[PDB]
Amino acid sequence: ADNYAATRYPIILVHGLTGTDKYAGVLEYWYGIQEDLQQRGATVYVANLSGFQSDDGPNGRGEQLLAYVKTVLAATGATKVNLVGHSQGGLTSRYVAAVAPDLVASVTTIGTPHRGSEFADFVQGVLAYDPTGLSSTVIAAFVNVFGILTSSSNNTNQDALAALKTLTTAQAATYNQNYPSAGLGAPGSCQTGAPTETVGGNTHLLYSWAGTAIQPTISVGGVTGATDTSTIPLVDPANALDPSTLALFGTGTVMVNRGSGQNDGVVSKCSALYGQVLSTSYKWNHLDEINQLLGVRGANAEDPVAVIRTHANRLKLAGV
Ligand SMILES: [Ca+2]
Repeated sequence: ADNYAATRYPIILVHGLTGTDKYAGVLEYWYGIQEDLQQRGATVYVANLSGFQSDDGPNGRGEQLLAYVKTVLAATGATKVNLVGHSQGGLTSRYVAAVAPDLVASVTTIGTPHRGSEFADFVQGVLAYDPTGLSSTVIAAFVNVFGILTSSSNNTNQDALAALKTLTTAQAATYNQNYPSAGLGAPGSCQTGAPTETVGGNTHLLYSWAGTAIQPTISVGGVTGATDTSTIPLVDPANALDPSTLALFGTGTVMVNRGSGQNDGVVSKCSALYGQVLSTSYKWNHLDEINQLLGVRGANAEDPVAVIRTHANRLKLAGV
């Protein structure tokens, strides 16, 4: 143990869609990461928000995170926090930085769909093929109950249809108009913005990274095939011992056939860009970014625990 990850301001890790701090009170979303950071001197809290909600709205994840931030500040005596969000958690973190800029020192997003997900567009589109609409009602009930059962606090505020809509590309574009950020490039640019923002006189350091394990590698008769560069081809034991590996290869194949380009299975490189883009070259699928499932990753994947730990040191050296 040492103080490699000791930051001036407490770190809050912010989960995305489906999440909670601990699924069924047992499986950490951020697998082994709070422990690692704490062993290296960090003060780190893990938010527990609705797994299925919008980020805006009175009952949304953003207001939930804002309330949680205030409790962390009261507990630590600190005056600001460093927000580190995965997937939708990066959108939630942007919300808090925008509405309570005095309480935030930095925003880091990991695999965050700032421009939405072509996979959400796909799923929304699928539901439109039920002319009765009953598929939407039934599957929403199913997913909402999954959220209640797996939430560590059995949080009943779950709205799967709102969560799905939130993550579509059209809706994300609206979100970015409603919650603009100096850290974002222009819509349609596949570019980032500035590395910092100053909002109401409060400076925030802005960072991101992306996983791009899923690479488009062949085009034949209009159909695009992908390669999972995180793995030794086919035989990698991560394909056997982590069911998300092949699942995210499959969803990532749907993504590339909707024009996403390289992606992590559910978020494209372009969608993930925000602030100072530290890397988009990690050979990671979306769950590898949070050391999931249960620490299993392909042989070519970088160590995500070490990446996050090094980023805590980066924050420390930057003065937050
Ligand atoms: Ca994995």
